[PDB]
Amino acid sequence: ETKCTLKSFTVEKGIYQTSNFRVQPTESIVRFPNITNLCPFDEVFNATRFASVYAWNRKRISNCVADYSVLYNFAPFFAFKCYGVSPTKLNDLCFTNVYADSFVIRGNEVSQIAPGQTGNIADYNYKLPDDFTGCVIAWNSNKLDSKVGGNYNYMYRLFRKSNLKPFERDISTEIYQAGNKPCNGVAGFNCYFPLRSYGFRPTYGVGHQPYRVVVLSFELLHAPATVCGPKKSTNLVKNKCVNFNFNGLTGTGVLTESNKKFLPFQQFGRDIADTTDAVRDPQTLEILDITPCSFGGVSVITPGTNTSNQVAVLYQGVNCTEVPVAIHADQLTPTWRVYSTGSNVFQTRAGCLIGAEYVNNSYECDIPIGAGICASYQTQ
Amino acid sequence: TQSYTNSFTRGVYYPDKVFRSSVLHSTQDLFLPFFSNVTWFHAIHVSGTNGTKRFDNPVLPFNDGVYFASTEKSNIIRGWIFGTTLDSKTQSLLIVNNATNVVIKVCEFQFCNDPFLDVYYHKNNKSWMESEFRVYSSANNCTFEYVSQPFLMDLEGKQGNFKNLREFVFKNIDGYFKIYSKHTPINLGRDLPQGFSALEPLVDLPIGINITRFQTLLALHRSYLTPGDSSSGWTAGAAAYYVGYLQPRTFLLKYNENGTITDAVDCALDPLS
Amino acid sequence: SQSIIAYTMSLGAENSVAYSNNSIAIPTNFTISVTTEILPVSMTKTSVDCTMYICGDSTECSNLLLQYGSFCTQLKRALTGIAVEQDKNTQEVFAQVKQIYKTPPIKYFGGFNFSQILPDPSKPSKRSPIEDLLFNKVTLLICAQKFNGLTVLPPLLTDEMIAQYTSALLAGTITSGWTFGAGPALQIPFPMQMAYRFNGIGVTQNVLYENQKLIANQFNSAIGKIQDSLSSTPSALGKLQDVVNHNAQALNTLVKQLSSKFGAISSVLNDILSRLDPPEAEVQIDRLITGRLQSLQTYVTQQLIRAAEIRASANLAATKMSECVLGQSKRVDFCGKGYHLMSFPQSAPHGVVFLHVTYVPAQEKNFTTA
Amino acid sequence: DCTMYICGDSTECSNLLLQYGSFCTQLKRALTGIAVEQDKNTQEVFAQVKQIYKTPPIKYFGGFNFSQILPDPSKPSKRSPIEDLLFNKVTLLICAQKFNGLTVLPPLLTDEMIAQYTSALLAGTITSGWTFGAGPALQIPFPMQMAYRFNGIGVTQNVLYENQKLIANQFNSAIG
Amino acid sequence: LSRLDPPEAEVQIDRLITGRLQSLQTYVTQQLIRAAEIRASANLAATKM
Ligand SMILES: *[C@@H]1O[C@H](CO)[C@@H](O[C@@H]2O[C@H](CO)[C@@H](O)[C@H](O)[C@H]2NC(C)=O)[C@H](O)[C@H]1NC(C)=O
Ligand SMILES: *[C@@H]1O[C@H](CO)[C@@H](O[C@@H]2O[C@H](CO)[C@@H](O)[C@H](O)[C@H]2NC(C)=O)[C@H](O)[C@H]1NC(C)=O
Ligand SMILES: *[C@@H]1O[C@H](CO)[C@@H](O[C@@H]2O[C@H](CO)[C@@H](O)[C@H](O)[C@H]2NC(C)=O)[C@H](O)[C@H]1NC(C)=O
Ligand SMILES: *[C@@H]1O[C@H](CO)[C@@H](O[C@@H]2O[C@H](CO)[C@@H](O)[C@H](O)[C@H]2NC(C)=O)[C@H](O)[C@H]1NC(C)=O
Ligand SMILES: *[C@@H]1O[C@H](CO)[C@@H](O)[C@H](O)[C@H]1NC(C)=O
Ligand SMILES: *[C@@H]1O[C@H](CO)[C@@H](O)[C@H](O)[C@H]1NC(C)=O
Ligand SMILES: *[C@@H]1O[C@H](CO)[C@@H](O)[C@H](O)[C@H]1NC(C)=O
Ligand SMILES: *[C@@H]1O[C@H](CO)[C@@H](O)[C@H](O)[C@H]1NC(C)=O
Ligand SMILES: *[C@@H]1O[C@H](CO)[C@@H](O)[C@H](O)[C@H]1NC(C)=O
Ligand SMILES: *[C@@H]1O[C@H](CO)[C@@H](O)[C@H](O)[C@H]1NC(C)=O
Ligand SMILES: *[C@@H]1O[C@H](CO)[C@@H](O)[C@H](O)[C@H]1NC(C)=O
Ligand SMILES: *[C@@H]1O[C@H](CO)[C@@H](O)[C@H](O)[C@H]1NC(C)=O
Ligand SMILES: *[C@@H]1O[C@H](CO)[C@@H](O)[C@H](O)[C@H]1NC(C)=O
Repeated sequence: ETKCTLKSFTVEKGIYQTSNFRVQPTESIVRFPNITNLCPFDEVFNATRFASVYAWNRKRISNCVADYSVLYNFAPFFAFKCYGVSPTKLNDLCFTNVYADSFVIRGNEVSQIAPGQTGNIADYNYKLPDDFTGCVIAWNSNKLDSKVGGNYNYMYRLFRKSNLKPFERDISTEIYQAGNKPCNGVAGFNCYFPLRSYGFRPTYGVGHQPYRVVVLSFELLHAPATVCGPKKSTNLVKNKCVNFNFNGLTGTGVLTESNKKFLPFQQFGRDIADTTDAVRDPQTLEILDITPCSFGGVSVITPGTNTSNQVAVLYQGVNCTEVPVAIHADQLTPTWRVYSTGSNVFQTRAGCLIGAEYVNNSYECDIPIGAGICASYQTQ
Repeated sequence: TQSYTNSFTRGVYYPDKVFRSSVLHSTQDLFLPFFSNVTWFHAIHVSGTNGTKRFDNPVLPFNDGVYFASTEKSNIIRGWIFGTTLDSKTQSLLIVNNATNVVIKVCEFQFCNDPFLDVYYHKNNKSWMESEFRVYSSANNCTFEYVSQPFLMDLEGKQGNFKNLREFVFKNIDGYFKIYSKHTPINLGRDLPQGFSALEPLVDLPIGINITRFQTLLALHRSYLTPGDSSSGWTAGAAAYYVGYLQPRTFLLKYNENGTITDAVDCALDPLS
Repeated sequence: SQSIIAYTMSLGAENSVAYSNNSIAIPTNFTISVTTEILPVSMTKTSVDCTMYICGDSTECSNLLLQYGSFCTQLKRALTGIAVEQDKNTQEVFAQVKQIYKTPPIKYFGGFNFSQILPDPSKPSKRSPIEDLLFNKVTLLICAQKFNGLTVLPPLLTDEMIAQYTSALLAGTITSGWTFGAGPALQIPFPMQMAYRFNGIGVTQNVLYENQKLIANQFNSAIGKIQDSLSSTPSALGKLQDVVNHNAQALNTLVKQLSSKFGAISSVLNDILSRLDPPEAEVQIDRLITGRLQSLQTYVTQQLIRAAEIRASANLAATKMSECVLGQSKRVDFCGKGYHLMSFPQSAPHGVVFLHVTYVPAQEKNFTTA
Repeated sequence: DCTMYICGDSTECSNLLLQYGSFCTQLKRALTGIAVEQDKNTQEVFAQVKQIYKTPPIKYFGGFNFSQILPDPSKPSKRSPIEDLLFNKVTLLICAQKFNGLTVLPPLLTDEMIAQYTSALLAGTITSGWTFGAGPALQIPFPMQMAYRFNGIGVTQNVLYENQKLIANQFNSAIG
Repeated sequence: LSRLDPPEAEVQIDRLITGRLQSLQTYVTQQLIRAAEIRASANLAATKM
């Protein structure tokens, strides 16, 4: 390793730093909340009718376990575009309170459903902010909801004063003033109704074939999680390096019973540099401290390879007792373990020394380790 | 009754859900500016024998949240109402708690009746309630019922001299309505003591409506130690009912070892600050 | 009635002297005095891991990092020369003698009193009272927090070896005069050494052998005053405390820099890898990594500049120890304000404190000369 | 100032700059140590003595001529001819342009204070020899001060008093 | 700011800000080096005086 890091075939006398060593995780745990209630996406989907865009609906889903896999059993999705989240990994996250906006609208303008898009849908009839983190789903609805005589349940706002803000509803039923002539009357020239019906003829082609559309605005914030994916909880493990997944907070470290009195509304135990120092178990209200694994640097003490071919190893800043636990088959970044617990492991204020014999004499410093400790190549 | 005073060090609350210990952390949120002035509104009960009007529920513009304080022994105020119109044309919200539970109902109310006031108003013998629930007449198509635990049960007062300060801060932001509460037991000598006490969060509710005005619901059936004075402007008196507004300011908070916000300093008040 | 008042400075008290073409003022009395001086010698030894700091044990971030180039190789190389330099500086300032002299069992140096600076055997650590004051005065879970890849290495020479060097120098300079810097040490009584040192600055020996008692009393009083002068004044050790503050604040800013989005969705790698697919998370990782690289580069550059600044003072301290202590200096205003006699090199955390002994004329009288 | 330089008082640029990090705070703290260092340099070079000596009203220093370096009270600013020549030789809408956020701070010691230190040092060294650096000033006439200085470099005293006129003439010629 | 909408102009601002940051950083580094160089000569002048 020293030859590799020096990029040479001959190393001189001295102490060299090569790499670091880290203890590796042994097992994994998963703890998801205490809920078994299914969420009713079928209510949004298997609906007799959809409210039109001019007054968009809104349903809140929370406090229920959800599985989007059953969503695949309903219909082929025309677009199914998830903007801020990976669609595949939607079953591994826990959220606060997802939303839902359902409506039937012509399928030739589906591209207008995006943050900062153009057209009437994105300007005068609806809008999404530049902070959308969710998904959009659509599927063909021309055949199911149409009329040979002309379906007129979809008068949509098309005139208004200024572009409506995202996540705001306007249901002002008034005759827009479209000219100089005063619009005090019911109707007339320069007094136009902003709402226009649709010619939902079943014989029309794909030019104006309406689709059903659902918009999910996932709520992502540091708050108690209500809706969650379909996973199974396990048993927590203490005093052992585990890959904990507490409510979706992936990490690695050892867990201990914490000693800080959380408040009832308190959830995390964050500290400087955005590290979740302490966290409370979702199943039973118990709090725990997270401590990172044992990590350190390694250095190779060698005489000149011209003279001999023996080396010693120094682990910087780790107690000697933790090394045998760290010593296993492929357990550290220096996967080699030839020394393991070898020749007279000696503990020094600088670190843990392997491969050297302490002596009760004194000479000049040949190769310096530190804290008043030096090493040398001597017989007996 | 119109009066002004100074809020020394009131209006500090936990910005979010997280634990910290012995940390001087800076935040930039909506807080009550330090050493600001708060208007005083007082109940007026004059000539209880006759039916002279009182009208102690004036409109308040509700500019970006409200801080409210009171020092009532009994639940003289039983709740609040919030709405841009407070009528059936738009949506309204009501928060009232009776002896058992609380009720929060964002609903389309045709019209809200006046707070319960009796013509006799015999506070000498009016220490009981009877038929004091018929409010807002009827309801309409509406949702989001939150019949749950009430806010205040009681803070028992013994030997007198123990007025219980109750402080509530209400804020509506990005579709959520949040209420933080704190009940300080000791009144000491001054009406508004100069101390430090954080406001632990109480409730967050996802309503998402339009609000530009609110009104207070008092138990006008019985009222004592609520006289009236004709002072208007920068005057003094007594209100037992304090309201103040919130501002987007930057604060620095000092979390002790136990995790309690012991002290805080403003960043736009004084050049020393 | 206290307030804030603004004014122009005063450039010292005005004074004038009478210059006459036949007149001369000659002193008649002298005064010994002791002055202190403080010099930083070395700072802390640090080390950094590039991959651990930049990426939290994620493999994809590691692949991107190695794809950019060999930047952190040289960023790790640069921080390695600094530690060797600090060890060399501490080696150079103190280890001037290759012997370890020892003070005699009976300590009577012709009436003088050195017990305030000699080693103290009663204390568990063989320090000296002034050294104890200096150690206690400087104030060194927060340290454990700085383990995000950052590490601090221990000094090669612990405080005990520094104390032994200091004691050896101080024993040699009071037993053998200044001859232990040239060749083999030659023993000599103290009063004769002090007579030589007066003769060095143009005052004959027939002064010391009369005013021995007075000089000894003045010397003892001055050393006695030094301890209270050091303790009472608040910012006397203001130069040995700036080093630790600069180190701590640099490391604090470096570790706090991780809580910055740099225009990305999140500030934690795991959340990004959990929320997004590889081909879209690549741009987020790429945008996140560059800010951390710049922070690390800034840190190492400031460390280099500060190390050079410290090395200048280390060389100056080595020169002063060579000249003022191991001999007598004729240079004006180098080893104290006044005519220079002796020096004593006490130790102190991350530095060294010199005690200079001087000689100032006291009582004057003017005559007419030709 | 970081924000004024980077952003033309725009709000969005301010938001982006603040979300980048603590870079410009560190730059501001970096450009502050240098100013204090400059002030300490100027204080350390000149402020060696804590007294302000003055020359006697009559100026006859054993034949030497110091009028070229001593302060001239006739001039509006109490400088000396050499100082005036040096000050005039160095040449300092250019300044007005450099106000896009940049600022130049003023020196802590004005030029008059520097001149006063210079005159104090120059008068003290002429009048009291070199004894005003060790302790109290001790007056001594100039000819025996120069006798001491020759005795320093291995030339005995009986050279100066004999060659005083020639030495003074050479001194004046060189200083001219 | 005036000719373009926010969501498109943000990337332009990000491109415009980094060059100015780098210019400022280079300036302060050069000032630091020159300050050290001047301090050396200041110490020499103090010694000579
Ligand atoms: C000593 O005294 C003063 C100066 O200390 C000098 O006397 C003046 O000398 C100049 C030049 O020779 C004459 O122009 C003045 O007229 C002298 N003064 C007076 C009052 O006459 C000179 O250096 C010495 N003078 C004596 C008398 O010893
Ligand atoms: C030089 O100064 C010293 C200190 O002021 C003088 O020593 C003092 O002498 C008086 C009278 O003999 C004593 O009462 C004091 O106790 C002495 N002081 C100390 C500290 O011992 C000394 O006398 C002065 N020189 C001359 C020639 O008078
Ligand atoms: C040298 O000076 C020290 C410092 O004062 C002397 O130590 C003091 O000795 C006296 C009497 O023995 C004690 O009352 C003091 O408490 C000691 N000082 C301290 C700080 O403990 C010492 O005696 C002096 N030695 C000689 C030979 O004069
Ligand atoms: C000292 O030197 C100055 C500088 O030259 C002399 O001043 C000159 O005096 C002569 C005759 O009075 C004038 O012609 C010159 O113009 C003067 N120089 C200047 C710059 O004005 C001064 O006389 C000399 N004094 C002594 C005592 O030697
Ligand atoms: C819910 O909590 C109870 C105890 O509070 C526990 O016995 C039960 O196993 C939990 N349910 C799940 C699914 O973990
Ligand atoms: C190894 O050492 C021997 C003797 O010390 C010397 O003769 C030889 O040249 C060396 N070889 C190398 C490759 O340095
Ligand atoms: C290493 O751990 C053991 C376990 O108790 C402990 O006794 C020892 O003191 C530790 N090492 C050091 C240097 O403290
Ligand atoms: C070496 O010295 C140490 C000092 O404490 C002692 O503990 C140890 O027993 C000694 N070893 C031998 C072999 O004498
Ligand atoms: C605030 O109230 C005070 C009285 O407490 C009054 O003097 C002042 O005019 C009010 N308005 C301010 C400070 O703007
Ligand atoms: C308080 O209000 C709740 C909510 O409707 C009601 O169920 C309860 O009966 C009320 N208690 C009374 C009126 O005493
Ligand atoms: C409430 O409606 C009014 C009417 O235009 C509007 O100005 C205001 O912005 C609305 N409230 C909110 C929070 O947008
Ligand atoms: C923290 O709370 C405990 C709980 O009893 C208390 O004993 C302790 O005094 C508190 N700490 C401080 C600094 O008040
Ligand atoms: C000594 O100097 C003083 C002023 O410092 C002066 O008054 C006195 O006359 C001088 N001595 C003689 C003998 O002139």
